[PDB]
Amino acid sequence: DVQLQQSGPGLVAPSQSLSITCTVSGFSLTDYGVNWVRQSPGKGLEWLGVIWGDGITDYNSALKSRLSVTKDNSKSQVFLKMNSLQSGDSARYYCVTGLFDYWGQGTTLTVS
Amino acid sequence: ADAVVTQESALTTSPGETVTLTCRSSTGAVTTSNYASWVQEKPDHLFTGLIGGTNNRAPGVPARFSGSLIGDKAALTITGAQTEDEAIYFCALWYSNHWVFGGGTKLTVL
Amino acid sequence: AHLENEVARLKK
Repeated sequence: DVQLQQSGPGLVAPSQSLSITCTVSGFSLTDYGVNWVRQSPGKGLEWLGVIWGDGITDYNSALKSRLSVTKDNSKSQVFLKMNSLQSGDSARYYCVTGLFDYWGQGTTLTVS
Repeated sequence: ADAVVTQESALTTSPGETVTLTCRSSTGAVTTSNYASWVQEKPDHLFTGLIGGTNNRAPGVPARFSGSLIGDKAALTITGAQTEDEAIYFCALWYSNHWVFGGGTKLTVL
Repeated sequence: AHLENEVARLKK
């Protein structure tokens, strides 16, 4: 069994940003990648990005400029930062495994 | 820009019956390189992964859940549904450097 | 590939 725990201040306030930390258990960040996803009320899910074991990162082509995904392999952590937030960013943010098999409890973000 | 992933809006079944959820890609036939994956959303935004990479069950997932590719589309099949299987099903395809989620299929188990 | 690697993981 593997677990993913989300934390971090998150924040709020417009013009500023969101910051989330995802701690994994059951496997090392050196071997496999972690995804980030969000779902806004009434709307579907949308992939934000993934950070592979070797450090390479892939982003959502339309949000690329406003987000950063980094990780500390030794502390088994992955960080998500999204900036220049707007009302439309309000949603629930989740960190997930390589093929979306395991999920984190999610974090709710109310912007503005 | 990128592709559109399409799923049926609603589907209905009953205990013991069999049902098939599909996933279409706007770029053409779905393939093994799209690494089709399926996740189940239950009330309370409870997410669980079911199938990953076309036909692999995410450990701990009931064997009644299967996946494969049929006629240009990805498919999730529940052989012998149960009442708890009532939820929204999301499909996700991979396009070389990113994932695209389908709109979801609400499944009703009368 | 990264995916073929996640696949290897799911199969165990």
